[PDB]
Amino acid sequence: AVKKFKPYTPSRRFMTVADFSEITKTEPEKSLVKPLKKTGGRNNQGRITVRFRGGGHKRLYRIIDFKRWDKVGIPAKVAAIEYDPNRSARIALLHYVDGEKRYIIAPDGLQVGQQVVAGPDAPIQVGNALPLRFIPVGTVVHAVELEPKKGAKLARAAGTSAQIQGREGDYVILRLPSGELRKVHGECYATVGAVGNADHKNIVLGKAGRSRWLGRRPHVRGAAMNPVDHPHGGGEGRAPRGRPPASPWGWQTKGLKTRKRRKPSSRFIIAR
Amino acid sequence: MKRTWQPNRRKRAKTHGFRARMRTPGGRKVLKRRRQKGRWRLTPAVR
RNA sequence: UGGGAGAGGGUGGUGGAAUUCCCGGAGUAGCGGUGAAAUGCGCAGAUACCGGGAGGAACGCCGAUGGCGAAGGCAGCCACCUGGUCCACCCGUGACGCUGAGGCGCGAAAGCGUGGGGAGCAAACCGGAUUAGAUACCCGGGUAGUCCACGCCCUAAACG
RNA sequence: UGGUUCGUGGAGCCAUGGGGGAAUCUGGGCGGACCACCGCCUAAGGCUAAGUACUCCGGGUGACCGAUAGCGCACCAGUAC
RNA sequence: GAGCUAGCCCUGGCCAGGGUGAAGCUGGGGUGAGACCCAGUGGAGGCCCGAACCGGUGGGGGAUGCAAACCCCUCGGAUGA
RNA sequence: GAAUGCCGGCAUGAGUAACGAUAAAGAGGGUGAGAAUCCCUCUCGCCGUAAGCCCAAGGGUUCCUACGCAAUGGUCGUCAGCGUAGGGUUAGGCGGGACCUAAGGUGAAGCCGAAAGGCGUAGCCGAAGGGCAGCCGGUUAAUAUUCCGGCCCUUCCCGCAGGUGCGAUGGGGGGACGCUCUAGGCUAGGGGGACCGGAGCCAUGGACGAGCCCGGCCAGAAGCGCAGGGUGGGAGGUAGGCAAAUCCGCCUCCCAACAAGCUCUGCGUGGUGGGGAAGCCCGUACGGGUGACAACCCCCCGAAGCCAGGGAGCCAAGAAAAGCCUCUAAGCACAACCUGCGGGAACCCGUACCGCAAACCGACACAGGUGGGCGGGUGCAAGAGCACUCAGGCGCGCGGGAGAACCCUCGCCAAGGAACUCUGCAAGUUGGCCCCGUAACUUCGGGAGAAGGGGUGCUCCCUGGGGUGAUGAGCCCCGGGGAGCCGCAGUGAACAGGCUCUGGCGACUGUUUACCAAAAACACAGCUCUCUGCGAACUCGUAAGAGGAGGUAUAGGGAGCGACGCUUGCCCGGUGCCGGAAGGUCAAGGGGAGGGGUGCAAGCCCCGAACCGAAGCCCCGGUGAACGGCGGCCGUAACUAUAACGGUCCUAAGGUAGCGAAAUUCCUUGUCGGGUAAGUUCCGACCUGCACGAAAAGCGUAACGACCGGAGCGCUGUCUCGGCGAGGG
Ligand SMILES: [Mg+2]
Ligand SMILES: [Mg+2]
Ligand SMILES: [Mg+2]
Ligand SMILES: [Mg+2]
Ligand SMILES: [Mg+2]
Ligand SMILES: [Mg+2]
Ligand SMILES: [Mg+2]
Ligand SMILES: [Mg+2]
Ligand SMILES: [Mg+2]
Ligand SMILES: [Mg+2]
Ligand SMILES: [Mg+2]
Ligand SMILES: [Mg+2]
Ligand SMILES: [Mg+2]
Ligand SMILES: [Mg+2]
Ligand SMILES: [Mg+2]
Ligand SMILES: [Mg+2]
Ligand SMILES: [Mg+2]
Ligand SMILES: [Mg+2]
Ligand SMILES: [Mg+2]
Ligand SMILES: [Mg+2]
Ligand SMILES: [Mg+2]
Ligand SMILES: [Mg+2]
Ligand SMILES: [Mg+2]
Ligand SMILES: [Mg+2]
Ligand SMILES: [Mg+2]
Ligand SMILES: [Mg+2]
Ligand SMILES: [Mg+2]
Ligand SMILES: [Mg+2]
Ligand SMILES: [Mg+2]
Ligand SMILES: [Mg+2]
Ligand SMILES: [Mg+2]
Ligand SMILES: [Mg+2]
Ligand SMILES: [Mg+2]
Ligand SMILES: [Mg+2]
Ligand SMILES: [Mg+2]
Ligand SMILES: [Mg+2]
Ligand SMILES: [Mg+2]
Ligand SMILES: [Mg+2]
Ligand SMILES: [Mg+2]
Ligand SMILES: [Mg+2]
Ligand SMILES: [Mg+2]
Ligand SMILES: [Mg+2]
Ligand SMILES: [Mg+2]
Ligand SMILES: [Mg+2]
Ligand SMILES: [Mg+2]
Ligand SMILES: [Mg+2]
Ligand SMILES: [Mg+2]
Ligand SMILES: [Mg+2]
Ligand SMILES: [Mg+2]
Ligand SMILES: [Mg+2]
Ligand SMILES: [Mg+2]
Ligand SMILES: [Mg+2]
Ligand SMILES: [Mg+2]
Ligand SMILES: [Mg+2]
Ligand SMILES: [Mg+2]
Ligand SMILES: [Mg+2]
Ligand SMILES: [Mg+2]
Ligand SMILES: [Mg+2]
Ligand SMILES: [Mg+2]
Ligand SMILES: [Mg+2]
Ligand SMILES: [Mg+2]
Ligand SMILES: [Mg+2]
Ligand SMILES: [Mg+2]
Ligand SMILES: [Mg+2]
Ligand SMILES: [Mg+2]
Ligand SMILES: [Mg+2]
Ligand SMILES: [Mg+2]
Ligand SMILES: [Mg+2]
Ligand SMILES: [Mg+2]
Ligand SMILES: [Mg+2]
Ligand SMILES: [Mg+2]
Ligand SMILES: [Mg+2]
Ligand SMILES: [Mg+2]
Ligand SMILES: [Mg+2]
Ligand SMILES: [Mg+2]
Ligand SMILES: [Mg+2]
Ligand SMILES: [Mg+2]
Ligand SMILES: [Mg+2]
Ligand SMILES: [Mg+2]
Ligand SMILES: [Mg+2]
Ligand SMILES: [Mg+2]
Ligand SMILES: [Mg+2]
Ligand SMILES: [Mg+2]
Ligand SMILES: [Mg+2]
Ligand SMILES: [Mg+2]
Ligand SMILES: [Mg+2]
Ligand SMILES: [Mg+2]
Ligand SMILES: [Mg+2]
Ligand SMILES: [Mg+2]
Ligand SMILES: [Mg+2]
Ligand SMILES: [Mg+2]
Ligand SMILES: [Mg+2]
Ligand SMILES: [Mg+2]
Ligand SMILES: [Mg+2]
Ligand SMILES: [Mg+2]
Ligand SMILES: [Mg+2]
Ligand SMILES: [Mg+2]
Ligand SMILES: [Mg+2]
Ligand SMILES: [Mg+2]
Ligand SMILES: [Mg+2]
Ligand SMILES: [Mg+2]
Ligand SMILES: [Mg+2]
Ligand SMILES: [Mg+2]
Ligand SMILES: [Mg+2]
Ligand SMILES: [Mg+2]
Ligand SMILES: [Mg+2]
Ligand SMILES: [Mg+2]
Ligand SMILES: [Mg+2]
Ligand SMILES: [Mg+2]
Ligand SMILES: [Mg+2]
Ligand SMILES: [Mg+2]
Ligand SMILES: [Mg+2]
Ligand SMILES: [Mg+2]
Ligand SMILES: [Mg+2]
Ligand SMILES: [Mg+2]
Ligand SMILES: [Mg+2]
Ligand SMILES: [Mg+2]
Ligand SMILES: [Mg+2]
Ligand SMILES: [Mg+2]
Ligand SMILES: [Mg+2]
Ligand SMILES: [Mg+2]
Ligand SMILES: [Mg+2]
Ligand SMILES: [Mg+2]
Ligand SMILES: [Mg+2]
Ligand SMILES: [Mg+2]
Ligand SMILES: [Mg+2]
Ligand SMILES: [Mg+2]
Ligand SMILES: [Mg+2]
Ligand SMILES: [Mg+2]
Ligand SMILES: [Mg+2]
Ligand SMILES: [Mg+2]
Ligand SMILES: [Mg+2]
Ligand SMILES: [Mg+2]
Ligand SMILES: [Mg+2]
Ligand SMILES: [Mg+2]
Ligand SMILES: [Mg+2]
Ligand SMILES: [Mg+2]
Ligand SMILES: [Mg+2]
Ligand SMILES: [Mg+2]
Ligand SMILES: [Mg+2]
Ligand SMILES: [Mg+2]
Ligand SMILES: [Mg+2]
Ligand SMILES: [Mg+2]
Ligand SMILES: [Mg+2]
Ligand SMILES: [Mg+2]
Ligand SMILES: [Mg+2]
Ligand SMILES: [Mg+2]
Ligand SMILES: [Mg+2]
Ligand SMILES: [Mg+2]
Ligand SMILES: [Mg+2]
Ligand SMILES: [Mg+2]
Ligand SMILES: [Mg+2]
Ligand SMILES: [Mg+2]
Ligand SMILES: [Mg+2]
Ligand SMILES: [Mg+2]
Ligand SMILES: [Mg+2]
Ligand SMILES: [Mg+2]
Ligand SMILES: [Mg+2]
Ligand SMILES: [Mg+2]
Ligand SMILES: [Mg+2]
Ligand SMILES: [Mg+2]
Ligand SMILES: [Mg+2]
Ligand SMILES: [Mg+2]
Ligand SMILES: [Mg+2]
Ligand SMILES: [Mg+2]
Ligand SMILES: [Mg+2]
Ligand SMILES: [Mg+2]
Ligand SMILES: [Mg+2]
Repeated sequence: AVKKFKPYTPSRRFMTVADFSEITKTEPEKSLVKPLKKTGGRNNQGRITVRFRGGGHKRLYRIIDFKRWDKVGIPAKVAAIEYDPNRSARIALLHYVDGEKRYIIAPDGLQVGQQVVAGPDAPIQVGNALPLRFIPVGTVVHAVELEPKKGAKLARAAGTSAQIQGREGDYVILRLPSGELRKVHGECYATVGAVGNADHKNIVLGKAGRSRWLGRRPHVRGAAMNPVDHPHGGGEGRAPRGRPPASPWGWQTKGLKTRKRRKPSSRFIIAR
Repeated sequence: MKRTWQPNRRKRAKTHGFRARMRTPGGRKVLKRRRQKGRWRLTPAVR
């Protein structure tokens, strides 16, 4: 588990850093994989789109294999559990017996020396990716595609887990971590096991420093602004917003459902 | 105190240069006003 | 040494009845509740009937005035790990025993921290009924809590 | 919807963006909603000088000015600054 | 017009010298094993003092000034947002 | 004749303010028609982590020399950064380009846009990032890593010489990277020397002495030597590195497990080459000669610099591409490629001068601003601080007198110390190191330098440790103990906190109104709500497209609160939001009952009522860490008083906990107490809260604050109450 700090100075009594003992003695990464420079940015054509994003430590993107069907029936042995700064989830190295090296999301329980196989075969135990038409109902799973041959798009964050609740013909329903029961295809691949490193919620940033180091710039409260920029802004001392809580563009931000109701993907959705 | 004009030949030539004015249609019309009124220096002499 | 009993404890897995919610079929003028009613649910089709899905908590008969542990307590079943206890043999050790201020460990329920989980029950809370009044006993709801992992509380009709 | 004096007005005519969607002279358009009679043209392809507007340039003239005027400049001026 | 100024991206550079002594580790005490408690090493921090540097707190001067924001004493930060 | 009118000229203020940092001047001798200001010499003062040297920007003749002083210089001027004229900037090795790529830009393919034009993987451009071959001296008035001298290197092109399957924009290795802290060995720099070489000098009382003063180096191929970095080697199989592959990757057996070896750097050494002071003599504004056959030796300190891609720890997880090596394919194996030796070729641009400043930006020779490198010695514990001073460079381009008021800056003061005053505003006290020594409280770190005290110089003696020389001398660090001396004073000068109690507000470090507001404002970790199933929600754009994000519910957006401890009650009637295939209202459209206008007629053209018509609104529910609100009157208890109690009206409901004359209380200096002698401020309470109140959060809260308020001790020209003295005007 995580380690806290003694309050030798302030902002340390609360600051808690994660446990780096599960990481194998592989602190520097592996090249021929990750040769991509992370395009550090905050705007599209200059104008800011996502506000309060900037600063942050320089990182290098580690290319992750989400197409596990490129090597069906080909086993691979892990030899390194590494840390990825682009993700909350840790990663693992895949030394295929074929010779290829590839990074995979490291679920919990995946230890060194254990080998991983992919395809419609490869029995049920961690790492082994199978299509949803062959995974048993009532199991823990992650890295799920929603559409076939498009890549893993579901449950990639730390500690998340998806569970199969039933079956509908060639489709398989899923219990997502948000509680939604989505009807996805059966041929969509999915990696069994829970993503692990569930203690990412348990960390406490301590000060403003780690927010700036992660790249999150200060979030200005809307009431401190003025009426030309924000609706809440203005008035005298501490305006009690005087109108329904809206966003800087005029839309309400408390209880307004924003998904499209004429969406064609709404017929594969059941729950919240 | 640090004033407004901190010279730089690089910035001056990439900003008010002839090759920078010939690209934009607004800058191309800039040179039409200077030629028809007869300017001796269409663009700022940068060295 | 050789056997035995047992809800002894911890972990993992697993089963069925029932409640609640949802989907579908079919069906109509009520359901519910109490000493009596009313709040409430019900033509926007409920209660009751059937089929399927989901989820959690507890384990019906055996089940007992029974059992086990030092105590608090412990009940579907399986498997692993490990306590404690009894009987036959007279074999070994040769008094190695008893109690225990302090310390240390355990310690029901309620409560607190982090996160999950939440069907039913249910403090606070809303409403109805009762009464002269009713911050209640009765009724329709309903959050924390009841469960789980770790940490903390360390009290009691902890009672033979 | 635009254009025409036409601002929805009885709103035609001339172009159209959207929907439906014919015919080849006894076929179509128009004559200010519409119908009949009577008349005028024959649309959905295109070309065309002349007469018309303008003055960077040249010439001519002036009940136009004469260095604070007249073009910003009679003078190395769109310069110095 | 972002050569001032605000933010961000890419790439480089700078922060003297003193203190404080976290976690870890070694040895010892301790328990059935731990938790834990002493030294010794260790060198953590939007840590302390304080120059370059970045600011601009209090006062005085300045007021057709040296200055269309200045000068003297004092002051804040100074391995970090 | 007027428009704070327009253009030009000249007055007034007026011979007034100023003459641009208080770093400082004086004398003698020259030139000159004219010297405070130019030249030379002597004395004096200033900076010296610069006010001295070297780069990069920017400036673009300012550089050097000759002749000049009408204008520029805040005065003068024989001078100049000024005028006239001439001269001066030499590169294969420095920097940049015929090398590479990042942000970004451009853009073939392709997409979009009324036009202009916009996005756009590949390609290209794009640099103090990578890659690459030169060090030391001498010459000119002005240039030099550029010319000369010595020594050493790099590309190509052509030949013989020896080897090999050579072989590309393609594959792979490598290039290749953070922050903090540091080890080993060297270098730069520096200190000392009884050692070496020097012209000289004994001054004023003493000193011919291990006396004073100056100087005792630089570069340098190959081998060497020392320190350090990078690296395992074979033998098979192989489906992967978008063709092939012996290269790479993956699996197995063997020997290494070493840095042995192979490479690559640094440093020392090295054939040879160069410099060479102080003092005196000369004449330059500046150089020369000599001292010179100059010596060029030994200790010590020693880095932030080198070996460089070193090591350890930590989380925030630390560029790309080419040069280089290897692999192979088309092709070619008379080619081509590698090593080695000759000969030849090596282009374009800059080099001058300023460069914390009189040449850059500020209209000025403007006290402002400007990135990197060297930045010496001594003492103060240290240090880039502070005081002085080497090398170097300056006295800031108006001066001479005088010694009023008044102003700035500075020093001192009797007696009293806050009485001055909005306020100790300002000023003053304390101040560095070492040793005792410390409180309430608390989040167990803190508060802490708490507060408050003692030692601090010099001489002599004894004595302990390290480090470098060998287990010793010397040299350099820290000590410990005992005697003694002087002054009022021993961080003797400079730099170097005044402290304590409590309250308000904000947890804290931070941030902001460039140029009056640095705060209780903003931000912050943390908590809650809500949206968002990925072509996500949201933002920018007409679109393409891009952000989000090459993220995927422990993730992302919005809103509010703003650490932490305890908590956030009632009202869903109104508004917003959420959920409701019922019902009412509801436009275009379908629909045509019927009616109309014309014609002789079929026909043509209009209206056109019931009926079916979505969203929305109405209606039904839920929702307040959503918008918001959270009463009044009358009567009652055995001294009075008050109301635990009861009754009544109205709203959807009728403030709970906690606080309270408050940053909120008008009356109000409410009232009691504490402080003072005297207290509209302050603190602790009572509650009658005009007009606190639970996330526009409520109540507390250790620490922190250039925030605000109150009190006290030490201390002072702040004041009674002023006086004097210096410097600049
Ligand atoms: Mg590569
Ligand atoms: Mg772009
Ligand atoms: Mg652009
Ligand atoms: Mg505001
Ligand atoms: Mg607005
Ligand atoms: Mg207000
Ligand atoms: Mg408002
Ligand atoms: Mg209001
Ligand atoms: Mg939903
Ligand atoms: Mg059923
Ligand atoms: Mg047993
Ligand atoms: Mg309990
Ligand atoms: Mg709990
Ligand atoms: Mg809590
Ligand atoms: Mg009830
Ligand atoms: Mg109930
Ligand atoms: Mg208990
Ligand atoms: Mg007891
Ligand atoms: Mg019109
Ligand atoms: Mg019209
Ligand atoms: Mg049409
Ligand atoms: Mg007609
Ligand atoms: Mg007509
Ligand atoms: Mg036709
Ligand atoms: Mg035509
Ligand atoms: Mg024509
Ligand atoms: Mg014509
Ligand atoms: Mg004129
Ligand atoms: Mg005249
Ligand atoms: Mg800028
Ligand atoms: Mg420096
Ligand atoms: Mg310790
Ligand atoms: Mg600090
Ligand atoms: Mg100031
Ligand atoms: Mg200010
Ligand atoms: Mg002032
Ligand atoms: Mg002081
Ligand atoms: Mg301070
Ligand atoms: Mg400081
Ligand atoms: Mg008049
Ligand atoms: Mg006049
Ligand atoms: Mg005038
Ligand atoms: Mg006059
Ligand atoms: Mg006068
Ligand atoms: Mg006067
Ligand atoms: Mg004067
Ligand atoms: Mg002057
Ligand atoms: Mg002066
Ligand atoms: Mg003289
Ligand atoms: Mg003469
Ligand atoms: Mg001095
Ligand atoms: Mg010095
Ligand atoms: Mg230049
Ligand atoms: Mg200039
Ligand atoms: Mg000139
Ligand atoms: Mg000169
Ligand atoms: Mg002159
Ligand atoms: Mg003059
Ligand atoms: Mg001047
Ligand atoms: Mg000249
Ligand atoms: Mg070439
Ligand atoms: Mg190029
Ligand atoms: Mg390129
Ligand atoms: Mg690019
Ligand atoms: Mg383009
Ligand atoms: Mg473009
Ligand atoms: Mg591009
Ligand atoms: Mg470079
Ligand atoms: Mg070079
Ligand atoms: Mg060389
Ligand atoms: Mg020179
Ligand atoms: Mg051969
Ligand atoms: Mg080859
Ligand atoms: Mg080649
Ligand atoms: Mg390559
Ligand atoms: Mg050393
Ligand atoms: Mg040397
Ligand atoms: Mg030396
Ligand atoms: Mg000497
Ligand atoms: Mg001699
Ligand atoms: Mg004598
Ligand atoms: Mg020496
Ligand atoms: Mg092999
Ligand atoms: Mg291949
Ligand atoms: Mg092979
Ligand atoms: Mg050497
Ligand atoms: Mg040598
Ligand atoms: Mg000499
Ligand atoms: Mg000279
Ligand atoms: Mg440095
Ligand atoms: Mg290095
Ligand atoms: Mg390393
Ligand atoms: Mg290239
Ligand atoms: Mg061939
Ligand atoms: Mg050429
Ligand atoms: Mg030069
Ligand atoms: Mg030069
Ligand atoms: Mg300066
Ligand atoms: Mg100015
Ligand atoms: Mg001057
Ligand atoms: Mg200046
Ligand atoms: Mg200037
Ligand atoms: Mg500077
Ligand atoms: Mg400098
Ligand atoms: Mg130094
Ligand atoms: Mg020094
Ligand atoms: Mg020293
Ligand atoms: Mg000084
Ligand atoms: Mg004094
Ligand atoms: Mg006095
Ligand atoms: Mg006195
Ligand atoms: Mg006193
Ligand atoms: Mg007073
Ligand atoms: Mg007075
Ligand atoms: Mg008074
Ligand atoms: Mg005060
Ligand atoms: Mg003061
Ligand atoms: Mg003093
Ligand atoms: Mg006390
Ligand atoms: Mg401590
Ligand atoms: Mg205190
Ligand atoms: Mg003290
Ligand atoms: Mg003493
Ligand atoms: Mg003495
Ligand atoms: Mg020694
Ligand atoms: Mg004394
Ligand atoms: Mg001072
Ligand atoms: Mg201090
Ligand atoms: Mg305070
Ligand atoms: Mg208080
Ligand atoms: Mg604050
Ligand atoms: Mg700090
Ligand atoms: Mg501080
Ligand atoms: Mg500021
Ligand atoms: Mg301001
Ligand atoms: Mg401005
Ligand atoms: Mg302003
Ligand atoms: Mg401040
Ligand atoms: Mg996207
Ligand atoms: Mg939009
Ligand atoms: Mg969120
Ligand atoms: Mg706030
Ligand atoms: Mg607050
Ligand atoms: Mg509330
Ligand atoms: Mg409502
Ligand atoms: Mg309602
Ligand atoms: Mg409504
Ligand atoms: Mg209709
Ligand atoms: Mg008729
Ligand atoms: Mg409707
Ligand atoms: Mg009475
Ligand atoms: Mg009452
Ligand atoms: Mg109350
Ligand atoms: Mg009160
Ligand atoms: Mg009083
Ligand atoms: Mg007062
Ligand atoms: Mg008070
Ligand atoms: Mg009250
Ligand atoms: Mg109130
Ligand atoms: Mg309030
Ligand atoms: Mg509120
Ligand atoms: Mg308080
Ligand atoms: Mg407080
Ligand atoms: Mg602060
Ligand atoms: Mg402050
Ligand atoms: Mg005075
Ligand atoms: Mg006086
Ligand atoms: Mg005076």
